[PDB]
Amino acid sequence: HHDSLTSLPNRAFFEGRLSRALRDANEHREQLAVLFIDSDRFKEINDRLGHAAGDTVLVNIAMRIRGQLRESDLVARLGGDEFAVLLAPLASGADALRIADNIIASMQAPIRLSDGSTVSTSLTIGIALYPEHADTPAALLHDADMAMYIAKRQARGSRRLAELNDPRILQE
Ligand SMILES: [Mg+2]
Repeated sequence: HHDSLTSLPNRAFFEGRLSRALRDANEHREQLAVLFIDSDRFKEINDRLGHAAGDTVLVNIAMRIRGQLRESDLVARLGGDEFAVLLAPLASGADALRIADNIIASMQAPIRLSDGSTVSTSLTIGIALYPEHADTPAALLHDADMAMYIAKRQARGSRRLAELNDPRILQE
């Protein structure tokens, strides 16, 4: 199924694909990346400007994310302003960073609202590499999830790689 707003698959889909892609990427001794994406200032937008505005921003974000992928990559909508992105196959971690950087830069452009006004926001992106960080869907997902949290907390609108001491940084 694909959500009616943005036409994007849901987590259930995303996990299976990631599973299949992980089994695959293991076999050919190759790399893949998971990106966890959360919009910045979302609640503020809906409060100050209302559902319709929010939805518009979601649709835009969705369009801009897919704008930066290759036919082989996958965007799912987790829920809310939050999306999951599968980057397979991958030449290098560098590549993942670079794509993230482009998704981030994509947001420098303002978003046209239904009344012709304009909002600017950011995304925050946590990135988790295979096989450097984890080797199971659940784990990889979790790691990206956490990296994103840490990123929102450290500086909004940025991308951050999962580190191995991430649970210690979460604890402190
Ligand atoms: Mg948000």
